[PDB]
Amino acid sequence: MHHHHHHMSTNPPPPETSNPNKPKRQTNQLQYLLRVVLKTLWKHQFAWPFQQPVDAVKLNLPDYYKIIKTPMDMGTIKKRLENNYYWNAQECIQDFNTMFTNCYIYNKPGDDIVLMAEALEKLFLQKINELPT
Ligand SMILES: COc1cc2c(c(OC)c1OC)-c1ccc(OC)c(=O)cc1[C@@H](NC(C)=O)CC2
Ligand code: NA
Repeated sequence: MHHHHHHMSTNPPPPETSNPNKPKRQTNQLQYLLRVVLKTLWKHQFAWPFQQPVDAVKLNLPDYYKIIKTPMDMGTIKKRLENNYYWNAQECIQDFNTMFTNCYIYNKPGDDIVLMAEALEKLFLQKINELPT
């Protein structure tokens, strides 16, 4: 009997950050999203949980990828912006929104991680209010 000791929880492959066949553009709005929005958030004291995919093995979180089927993180967004993966700013904004929403879904309103996400989301909304027209 193995008693399933080998069936450990693993991480899914991370989201795609490069695809030569996807339509992409560099727009002024996307350049602002990299240079101002992403760079500002990256340096925030609460950014660290969001700078890479959730590692279910390190964090002992066998349920995470059962609940969250569209994961997103800022490391992925950074690589997408640097690799010019996006066609327009709304595609990138959607990724930020997914990242925040995932955190609110998985956790509960009083939790420290949710206060961290809310602080980042506040700063995100401040910065995209000045998105170039
Ligand atoms: C045992 O230590 C940690 C364990 C976890 C997390 C975490 O980062 C704050 C830890 O600190 C290193 C954690 C990480 C990221 C999350 O989303 C980005 C999340 O939704 C949720 C979490 C954690 N949830 C809570 C309520 O903080 C659970 C897993
Ligand atoms: Na929740």
